[PDB]
Amino acid sequence: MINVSGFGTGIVIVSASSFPMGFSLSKFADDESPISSKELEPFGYEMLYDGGLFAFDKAAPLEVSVSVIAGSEDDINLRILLNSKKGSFRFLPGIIPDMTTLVATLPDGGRTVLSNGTILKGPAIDTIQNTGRRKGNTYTFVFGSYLGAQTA
Amino acid sequence: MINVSGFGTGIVIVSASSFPMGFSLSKFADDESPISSKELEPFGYEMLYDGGLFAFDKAAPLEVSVSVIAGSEDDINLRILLNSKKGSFRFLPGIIPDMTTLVATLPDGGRTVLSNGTILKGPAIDTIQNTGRRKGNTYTFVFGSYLGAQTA
Amino acid sequence: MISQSRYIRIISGVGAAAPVAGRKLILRVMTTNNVIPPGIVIEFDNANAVLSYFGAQSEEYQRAAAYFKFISKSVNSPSSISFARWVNTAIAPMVVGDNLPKTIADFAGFSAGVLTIMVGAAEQNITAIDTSAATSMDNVASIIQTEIRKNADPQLAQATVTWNQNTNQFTLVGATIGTGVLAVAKSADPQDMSTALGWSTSNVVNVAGQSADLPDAAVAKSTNVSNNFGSFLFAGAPLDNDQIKAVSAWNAAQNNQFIYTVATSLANLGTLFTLVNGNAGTALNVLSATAANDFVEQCPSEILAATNYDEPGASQNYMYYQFPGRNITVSDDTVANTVDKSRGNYIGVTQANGQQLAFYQRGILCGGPTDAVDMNVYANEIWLKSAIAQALLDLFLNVNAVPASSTGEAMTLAVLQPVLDKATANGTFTYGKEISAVQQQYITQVTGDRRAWRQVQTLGYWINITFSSYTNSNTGLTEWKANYTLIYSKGDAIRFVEGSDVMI
Amino acid sequence: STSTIRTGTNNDILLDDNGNMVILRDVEACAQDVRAAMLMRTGENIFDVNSGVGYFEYIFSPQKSYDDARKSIADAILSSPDVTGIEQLDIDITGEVFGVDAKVITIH
Amino acid sequence: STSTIRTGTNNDILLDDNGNMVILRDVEACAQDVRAAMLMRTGENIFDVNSGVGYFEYIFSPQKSYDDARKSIADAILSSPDVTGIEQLDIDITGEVFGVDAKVITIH
Repeated sequence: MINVSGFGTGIVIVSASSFPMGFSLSKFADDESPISSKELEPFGYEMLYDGGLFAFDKAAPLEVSVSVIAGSEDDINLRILLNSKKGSFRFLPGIIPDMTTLVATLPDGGRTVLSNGTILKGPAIDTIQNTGRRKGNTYTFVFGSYLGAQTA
Repeated sequence: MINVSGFGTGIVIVSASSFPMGFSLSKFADDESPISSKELEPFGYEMLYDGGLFAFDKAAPLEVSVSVIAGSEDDINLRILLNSKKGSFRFLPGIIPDMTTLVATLPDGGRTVLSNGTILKGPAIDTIQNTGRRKGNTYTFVFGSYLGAQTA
Repeated sequence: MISQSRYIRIISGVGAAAPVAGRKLILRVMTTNNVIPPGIVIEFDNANAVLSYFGAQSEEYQRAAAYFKFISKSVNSPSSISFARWVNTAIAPMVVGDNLPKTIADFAGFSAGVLTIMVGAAEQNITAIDTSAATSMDNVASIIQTEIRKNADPQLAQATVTWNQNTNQFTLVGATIGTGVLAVAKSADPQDMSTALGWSTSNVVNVAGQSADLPDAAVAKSTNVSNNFGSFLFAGAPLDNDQIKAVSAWNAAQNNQFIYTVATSLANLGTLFTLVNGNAGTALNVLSATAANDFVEQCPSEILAATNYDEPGASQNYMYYQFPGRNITVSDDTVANTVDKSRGNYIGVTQANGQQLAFYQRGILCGGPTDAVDMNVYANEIWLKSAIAQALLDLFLNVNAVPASSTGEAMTLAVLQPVLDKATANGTFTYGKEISAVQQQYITQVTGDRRAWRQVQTLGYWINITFSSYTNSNTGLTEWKANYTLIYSKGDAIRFVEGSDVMI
Repeated sequence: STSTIRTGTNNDILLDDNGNMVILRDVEACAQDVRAAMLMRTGENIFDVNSGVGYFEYIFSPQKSYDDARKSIADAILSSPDVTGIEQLDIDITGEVFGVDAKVITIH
Repeated sequence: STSTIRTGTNNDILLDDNGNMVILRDVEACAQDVRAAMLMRTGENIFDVNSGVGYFEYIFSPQKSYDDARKSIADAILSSPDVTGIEQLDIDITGEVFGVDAKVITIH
């Protein structure tokens, strides 16, 4: 028996300037996927004219998507994060403005940290379905470096 | 009466450097296809100015997809393989550094071996679906040697 | 003012340096020289070392000098050689224990109370020996010999001593022949010779008196000491037919492990071939009666030792290699046909009156119908067996357990994969050859699976592993064993060329 | 346009019954010449080194590609006074023998 | 095309038993010369500054890339009279030792 349930997970987001101390996400939407990501492609390959195979190394980013219930506190926090403009304030050399760090805790105890990245797209105003309710707002991040710690 | 069941299939992966001894996979995901591949295309053709036909050889790779239950030990092992960096591992070049060999067994006794290849792409963090489950991770390999083992 | 070697160190070294680890295919020479102890094998890396150890007048120096100076098509050299002793007749017990240049005549001031302890059949001690003079090491050797003769023990009543100079050892010799054991021990006396002398200190070679033995027993014991060689040889006087037949049979007892090379004359081939039909692994070479021997029998050994197996394109032919030093034996078609029918090897001359061409012609090797005949196939099988065995032992020593299930056989395939890749890149396997109907039937008979001949035609090999149960002879219990079968297409080399041209 | 002296299956002058050396005209002279050229080996022609077939370096010795032997034989077939071009070359290398087959083109 | 005087494991003139200095011919002279050049270090050669190996600037001192050390060593191996090109260079850096390995190519 393997328990793959996602209930009880939590997210903490820390921003360099806008949110120096960080906040927490707890209200995850229902109709859309709570946490989603794209595939990682750090390797590539090329063919030689004799029929052989050659494999090299490629640079690849990491994209993450989260969704929350409209009207909750987490939604407006993420809206502030999105509306923050990188033109203002300053930065240490080679650091990127607003280096946002994300820490995700799995219910069993394992967790992961992601750094060197920022939010890049989200909704601005609420959407209304024909059924008469509001869509779950979804936001997309990107990250350059990550880690793995799956023991607890 | 021909038995085409896939129960009891085992797969062993051995790596040149990261896993010199190798490990085995036994926990295959449920919703995704446990193992699949694209069609080999090793021949080509072109139409002649007269109206005839001409055929010729062509270079062609092989791609394999493997899916496992999230959170299992096998997921951790393939995550290690994916995270291994090709640029490191100072070693004799031109032999596809960190070559990986895969051996798969069928319930009847059929055995197939594939060499000259490496892992290509896969997920980085777990995914949550609207039902509350964790999606089965999928990984993609590539191989160059089509070693024709189909023993009975 | 402190030294370079504490911070920076460069070893340099001339080119063509190839570090190697694994089985070595090098010549082993069984000699009747007195200097070599019966139970020890010695390895040299240069002709100069052999010269220093043995001396110019020795036959062994000439053999080594001829052996080392050789270049293959790809520039390579044997880079090693080994020696071993065969006792022809009964010998007295003896001891020897020095290798390092300890002898600089330090016997001065050591005269008082010499109490070296000789542990023979019965414990006995020596009396005071005068060494304060220290005039010459042979003189003090004679002094020690006389003092030993002063004892009444039957072995020490006629003992002798000897000191060699180019090498630095001190040797004792027993009186009787074929029986007896000697030993030497140190004592608490501060000024004792045994500590200063070679024997009774750390690595010391001891010898037990014992009767004469057949050559096959000697080579068997030598292998039991160590087996890191290939293509052994007997030096010195030629052996009679019966001894050669016995050695050939013993070599055939082992399955493709070494090559037995011998020298013989034209008149003698009629006898040997009838005696040594079959018995694979034996090479016959023709020797010239008129001229000097020139050591013709070493040629296959040099060719084999020069071979490098890790790099691609390794398999080489034996038909066309030129030895300028050697002489010429045959020059006619009739004698060549007779020798070929007798399965002999030689250096045949194609011409005079201009630059000469001669080469070690036949790469054939006597053996039964089933076993491989060509030399290159034999060498490739030797290397393949060594590699397979090493891989299997590595598997057993590394994994904690090998279950008797499909996982275990998968592990075995995974381990054997790199060896087969190295072999197919090397050249011992071949692809694309045509398969005759009788050959296809033979393949299907050997392995119960049909359509394996297609596999060996395309890739060049076919493998399968299964496991079963059995009971061993030593203990009534039962264990589990794994069985595999390997079929591959033999390598080949060009011997004869066919041509034709048409004007239109 | 060429001519030579007839030789037998061995490379010696062959005389007819009358005891007269015969001067072969074209075509047949070309066949004799190409046979001799392919049989002549490298390193033998004094006053012209680097001409002939490099048997011992390119065929008998263990080799990587075997294209070099084909080039050498193709050159040897050429350089004949009358030969124009080569139509076929096979290099069977089947079994134990090293098969070779060719068909050339002359002006006549 | 080069020559020099033989020296021992320490960099002093070594004499044979006969008491005669030996002038090494090519190949071996190349090995001796390349060892000496790699052992020289920069900064002390009067009449030619900026030649040698920058040990104290590029290896022993804390560094960022370590490419500069490779460039300097490659240059030092070159400038020998006979050396043509470098086949391999490793630069291991394992533990405390700074491994260096090279294979050089000469005309002869």
